[PDB]
Amino acid sequence: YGPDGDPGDPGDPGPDGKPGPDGPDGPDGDPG
Amino acid sequence: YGPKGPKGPKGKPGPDGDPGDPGDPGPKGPKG
Amino acid sequence: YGKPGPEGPEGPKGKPGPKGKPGKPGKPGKA
Repeated sequence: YGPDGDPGDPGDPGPDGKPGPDGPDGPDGDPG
Repeated sequence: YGPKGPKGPKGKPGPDGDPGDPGDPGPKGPKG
Repeated sequence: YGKPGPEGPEGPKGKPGPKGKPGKPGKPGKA
C-alpha cells in the first residue's frame, strides 16, 4: 500500500533510418 | 510506511531515424 | 507494496540511415 514503483526504463532507440538518396550525377564527359 | 510498488513496464521504442546523407557525386562521363 | 511504476518514456529517435550510394556517371562527351 506504499508509494508507486519507479518509472519503467526508457524504450529502445528507434530503428535506423532508410539509406540516403543516390548522389548527384557525375559531371558531363569531355569532348573527344 | 509501505514498500514501493513494482518497477513499471519499459517504454515503447523510439521513432525511425532520418534517412541517410545523400551519396557522393558519380564519376565524370566518358571522354568523347 | 504500492502500485506499479508508470510506463517508461518512449525511446529516442533512431540514428540516421546509411549514406547514399554514389551517383550515376555523367553524360558521355561529344565525339
